[PDB]
Amino acid sequence: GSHSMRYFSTSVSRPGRGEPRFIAVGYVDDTQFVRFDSDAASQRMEPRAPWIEQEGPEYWDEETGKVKAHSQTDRENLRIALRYYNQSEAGSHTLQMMFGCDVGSDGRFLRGYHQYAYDGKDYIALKEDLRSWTAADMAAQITKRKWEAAHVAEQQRAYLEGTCVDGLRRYLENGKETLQRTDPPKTHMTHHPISDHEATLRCWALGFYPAEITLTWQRDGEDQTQDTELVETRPAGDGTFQKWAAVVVPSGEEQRYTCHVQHEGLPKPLTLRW
Amino acid sequence: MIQRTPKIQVYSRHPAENGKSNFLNCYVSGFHPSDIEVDLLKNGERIEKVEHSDLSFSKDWSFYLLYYTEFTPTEKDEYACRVNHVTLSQPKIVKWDRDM
Amino acid sequence: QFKDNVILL
Repeated sequence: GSHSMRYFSTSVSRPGRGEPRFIAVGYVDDTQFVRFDSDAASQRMEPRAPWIEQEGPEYWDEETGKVKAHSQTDRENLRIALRYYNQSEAGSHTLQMMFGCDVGSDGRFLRGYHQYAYDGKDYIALKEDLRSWTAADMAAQITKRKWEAAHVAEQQRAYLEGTCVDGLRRYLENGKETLQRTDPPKTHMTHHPISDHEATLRCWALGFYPAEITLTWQRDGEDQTQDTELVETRPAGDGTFQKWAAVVVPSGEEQRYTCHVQHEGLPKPLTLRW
Repeated sequence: MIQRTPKIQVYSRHPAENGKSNFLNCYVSGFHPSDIEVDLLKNGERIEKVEHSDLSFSKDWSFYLLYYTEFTPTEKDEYACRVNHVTLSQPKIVKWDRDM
Repeated sequence: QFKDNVILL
């Protein structure tokens, strides 16, 4: 199938309560593989997947060097952003960053990303052409001009098309037994009597990887788009995911309802009835 | 800059079975800022040694974390998740419901 | 593999 690699990082100022915290995380698809926490004692990029552990001490040294320098850069970036906005130093602020690449099943480059958010809102983003920036406001427009004058886009193009796809490919091969798997959902319905004239039907999906899935309710062939409670896809903690969709049902009307389930691990969509 | 209230789900890794050792999870998601407090409770009292995933975020930039602990469910023992955040007026306690 | 990039705002 097609795959992705992402790195996410968050710097948060902790005014009066210490120096900014930096946390970076690396994913291949819905699987985490590395982490760096500035607060941790280790002060190193650390393994988070069995298949990354095989990388020699050189990898861990370089990765540590790159993430530490990024940590310190983002600490100055918070100070720059405070200045751009004339914000009080009493306030706590967050810079988030995401970068990485998509590849196809044959391993070819499909898409590159390199984008920032300041205080949970878009700041600057590399456009799909990997040649220009989308700046969200006047402060980001200032950053954008500095980045145009410095040819930063060209550095990111070269990383996203180069090191990023090479790394993703190596990880996908080394972690083939895990990454290349697609665990279809174990599905079931439950019934919970509420009152006299009502009960909840709940449709479960358990133990699926990857996280993408669709769950849908119908009352005899017709969709039930607005009476369905649908929770967020949540991690089971073991590599897999869970989700449920529920509808409230008039007593004696359970037979009218069907649950519908779509996942890439499923040759054909499941239908469930009580 | 706007803030977003955590969404909270307390659940077990595998379907609950009394006497079978399991994992209790508390998933907090959709929140901003990242400053948060999360605890799993056993009979109204805070569990120690609780672990959590490394801070990460969704496409809308909002954060998520998994807080978890090994446990053996029993019919009498109650479990809960306690969350505190800027957006909350008081700590939020969400009780573990085997069915949800 | 993390990017090799010191970039300031």
